[PDB]
Amino acid sequence: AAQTNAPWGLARISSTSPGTSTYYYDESAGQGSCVYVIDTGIEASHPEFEGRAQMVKTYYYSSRDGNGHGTHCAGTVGSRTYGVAKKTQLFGVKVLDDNGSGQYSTIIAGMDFVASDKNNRNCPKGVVASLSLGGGYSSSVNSAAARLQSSGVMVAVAAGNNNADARNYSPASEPSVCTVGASDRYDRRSSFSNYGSVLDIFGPGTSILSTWIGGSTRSISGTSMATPHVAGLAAYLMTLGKTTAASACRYIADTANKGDLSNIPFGTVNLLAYNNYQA
Repeated sequence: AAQTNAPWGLARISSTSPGTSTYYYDESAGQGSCVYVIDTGIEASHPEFEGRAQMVKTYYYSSRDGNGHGTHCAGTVGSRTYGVAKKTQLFGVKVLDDNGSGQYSTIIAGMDFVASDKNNRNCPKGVVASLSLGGGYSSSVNSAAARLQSSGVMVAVAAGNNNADARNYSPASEPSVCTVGASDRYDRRSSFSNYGSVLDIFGPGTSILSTWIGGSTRSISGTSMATPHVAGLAAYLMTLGKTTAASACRYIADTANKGDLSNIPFGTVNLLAYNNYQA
């Protein structure tokens, strides 16, 4: 399949080179897989989700995304126009309030929910969790992320938007999960993107167009935007039978675009997510 005039992020993950605008992907498109978007909620009624997104859990008075951040991340995972896995199933776990904030304890409960809720969902191709959140270092948030990874879910978390080493941030510093940094359309590390030895992969992070609340769209930046690229990429790759939940992050790194990014600090992987699709 070929999506012309796609967002630059989608075209980048299917390209050996930057500066293209067509997204190529196997038409399976993550069908039969699931991606949990653990964020502010998803506006599931957005026409871009085609009835494939739904709220499965909230810890607040409403499961509605009064923010837009979670809708934007879910749209990058699997919206028909802005998603990587355009046929995946999107499950919303609202752990962040409408201001984008949330207690670590609520975030931890949401991660343990997904580790159990996947046994209530039909995901024959496997389960992914996209965590476009993060804060200061916490061994309890990291361990919660390690449990979600251990339970059979491919966990992708943002490196952080502090332009520092991601070792001081959770769940970014959890080694067992996929810690995703951010890059821009010119194959530069995003100026805000965290780095370090804990980073596993880079995805498109700067000026990412995706869905927004109110049935709209907008372009925002963040490692919170690159994580749904890798999360949707994982789901796309598990549907194709190319990898599993336990080996997806390692697989994405093995098959990634190597040494194409600039301003990657010494000691950080120079790897860009790449779907390796040959049309």
